[PDB]
Amino acid sequence: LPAVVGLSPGEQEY
Amino acid sequence: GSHSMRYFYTAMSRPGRGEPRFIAVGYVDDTQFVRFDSDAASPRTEPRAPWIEQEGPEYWDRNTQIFKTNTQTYRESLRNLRGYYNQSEAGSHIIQRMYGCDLGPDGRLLRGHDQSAYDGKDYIALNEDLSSWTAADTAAQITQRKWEAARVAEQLRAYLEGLCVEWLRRYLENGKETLQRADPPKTHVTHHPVSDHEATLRCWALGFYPAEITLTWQRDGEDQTQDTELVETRPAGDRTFQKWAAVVVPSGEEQRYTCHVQHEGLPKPLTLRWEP
Amino acid sequence: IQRTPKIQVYSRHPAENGKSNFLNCYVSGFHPSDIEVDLLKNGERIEKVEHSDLSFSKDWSFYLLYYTEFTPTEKDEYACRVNHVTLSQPKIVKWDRDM
Repeated sequence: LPAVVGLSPGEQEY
Repeated sequence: GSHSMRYFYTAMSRPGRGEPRFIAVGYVDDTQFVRFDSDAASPRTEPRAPWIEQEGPEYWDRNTQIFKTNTQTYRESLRNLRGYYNQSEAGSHIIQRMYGCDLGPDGRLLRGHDQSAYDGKDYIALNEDLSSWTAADTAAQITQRKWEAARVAEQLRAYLEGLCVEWLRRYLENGKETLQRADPPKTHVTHHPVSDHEATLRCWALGFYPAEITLTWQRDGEDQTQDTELVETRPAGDRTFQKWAAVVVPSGEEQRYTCHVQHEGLPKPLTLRWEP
Repeated sequence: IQRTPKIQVYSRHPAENGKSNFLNCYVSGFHPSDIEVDLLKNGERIEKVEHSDLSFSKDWSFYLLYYTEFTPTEKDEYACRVNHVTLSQPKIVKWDRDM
C-alpha cells in the first residue's frame, strides 16, 4: 500500500 | 529470506503536449504488483500480480485516490522545481521518487527509504534515521525547508515503520508460493572459437528468481574481474531472470577456467567448467 | 545529463527452430524515459508488441521490456530497433541466439 503524507495536497509539494 | 517493498513514481512534463504524466508502479522484491498511469483512458490502479487481485474494492479505490492526488501534486512540484532552477518553460523535466521498506529474514524492519531525483540526478533523500534530510543542492534545500516546516519526515517514518511493513508482510503471505520461493539458476558453459588460438567461454544462468546473482570466472582459482564481460541481468518475461559472463581464453587452456555461481536458490554455490 | 540505452535482444526460452517462444528486447540504463522500440522480422516492424510498465533502477535510469510471441526458424532474422534522444539515428541490434 502506498504512502499518504501532508497537511493537505499542498503540503505534499516539493 | 529478506524482502522489500518499493514504490517507483515517475512524473514527466511535456510542454505543448498536455499536462505532465504521472506513473506509479509497486514491487515486492523483483515482482511488480500494481500500476497507475495518468495517461490511461480511464486512470485507475490496476493489478499486475495474481496475489493482489484478492484485495477488495476499498483497496483499489484508496490506491486510486492516492495516485490521482499525487498526479496533481507532482504537476505542481514540477512547476516548483522548474522555478528553483530558473529553467525555461520550454523544456521537459522529470521527477522520480522511490520509497519503501526492507525486512530481514525475521520479518523485522531493517531500514526505510525515501529518495527523489530531478532529471536523473539525486535531489533529496530521507536519511536512514527517518528523521532528517539530505538535500543535493540549494534548490533541494528549499524543498527540505518546506518539508521540515510540514513535518513530512515524521509522517514518512510512521508509514515506513507501520503500514509499509504491515502491508508487505500481508503480501508476502498472500503471495507466499511465489514471493517466498527462490528459483535457482539453470547453468551451463558454452564455447565459441574466436580465432585459431583463442575461444570464448560463456557461463549462462537461466530461469532464476530473485534477480540477485553472482557469476564470476576464475583462472587457476583467481577471479578474472578485469577480463570478464558480464551482461546486465535481464528479465525473461515469466518472472525469472537471465545473465551470462564471458571470458576469452587461450585455446587449450579451457580447463584452467571455472565459472562460479551464487544465488539464494542454491544451497551450495556452483562451480562449472566447459564440458567438451 | 542524458543516458543512452543499453539494449539486449534475446528469447525467453532456448531457441528451437519451429517451436513458439517469446522475443525480448530489454532496454535499460537510459534517461530521459521517452524511447521508441520496435521488434523487426526480416527488417519489417512486428505489429502486436507489448511492453512492461515504466520503472527505474537505483541509479534512476529507466528500463523497459518489449516482447512478442515468435517462432524462430533457421533463416528468419530478428532485431530490435531503438530510438532515443541520445541517438543520432535508430540503433538496430540483431537477435543472436548465442547471446
